[PDB]
Amino acid sequence: KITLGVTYYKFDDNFLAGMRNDMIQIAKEKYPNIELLNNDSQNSQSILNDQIEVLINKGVNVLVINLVDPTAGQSVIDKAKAANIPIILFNKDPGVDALNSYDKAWYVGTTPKDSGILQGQVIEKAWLANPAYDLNGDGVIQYVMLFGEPGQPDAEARTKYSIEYLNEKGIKTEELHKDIANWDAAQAKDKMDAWLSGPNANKIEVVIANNDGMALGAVESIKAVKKELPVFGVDAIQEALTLIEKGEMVGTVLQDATGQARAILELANNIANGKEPTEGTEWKLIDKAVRVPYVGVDKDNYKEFQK
Ligand SMILES: OC[C@H]1O[C@@H](O)[C@H](O)[C@@H](O)[C@H]1O
Ligand SMILES: [Ca+2]
Ligand code: NA
Repeated sequence: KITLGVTYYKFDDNFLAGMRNDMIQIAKEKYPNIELLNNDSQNSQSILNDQIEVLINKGVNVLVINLVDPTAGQSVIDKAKAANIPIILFNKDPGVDALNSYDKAWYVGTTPKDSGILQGQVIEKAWLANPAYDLNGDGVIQYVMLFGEPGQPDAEARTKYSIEYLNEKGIKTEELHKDIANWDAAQAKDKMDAWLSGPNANKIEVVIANNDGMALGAVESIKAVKKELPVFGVDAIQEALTLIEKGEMVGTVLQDATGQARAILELANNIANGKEPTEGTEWKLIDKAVRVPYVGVDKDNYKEFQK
């Protein structure tokens, strides 16, 4: 058999929970010779470090690692190298220097700039179609920004490029608030409650979140005070598609969890068997990474992605 030691920074992360289910299913359906050892790092890099050691000692064929601390890539790769076991990092990108430090390191993820641009496009379309969104009539989008995880490039890229896209198309924006909620619905709900209970809550026209999980929390907060505000996320998790169906979210951006899970399995299968990681697959490694594209989602196409 081939054994993959797979770690997830925490099990309640919505997007990664979907990917974990996908990987389990694909492995069962297509790879009878692969065994998955799944690990929950409890949002602790120290727990992850110990888990990596356990998996090394158990002699897994490939380490498949999701960083807890998004800056800890070099240390994790160093452990794999010292153990002489190949490593595929996923979802939290350790950067090129770290990947280049080990001949048996690879990465599967995305180019989050592209998701920021798509989110901007989704917002632009909805904004233009709904003049009522512009509550103060100034032509400017007064927004709040729910930022994900500091140091995880998906967060800064979605924050930067969504707004830059809008401005590039001649749509003025004004940031009323921006705060960190770490991909988490409950944290986002708390932040949104603070914003909606503030003296100037009325100024908010658009809610932008770096992921769907935080958008879910924002929606709970908005519903409680009986307001109607357009909310945008990223991932197209099923819960968000349902909110779009219900008219409680306006848009998101599909992040392809199934494709990422498939890439991890296909690359790991090759790596474990002395084959070039992309052999017999659709994937291209650019600077040792697979970058799986995103898709913009709104009321007009969300049905295509429901399961
Ligand atoms: O690093 C974990 C995060 O990764 C992002 O790509 C995703 O949009 C978030 O929902 C969360 O899963
Ligand atoms: Ca306005
Ligand atoms: Na992990």
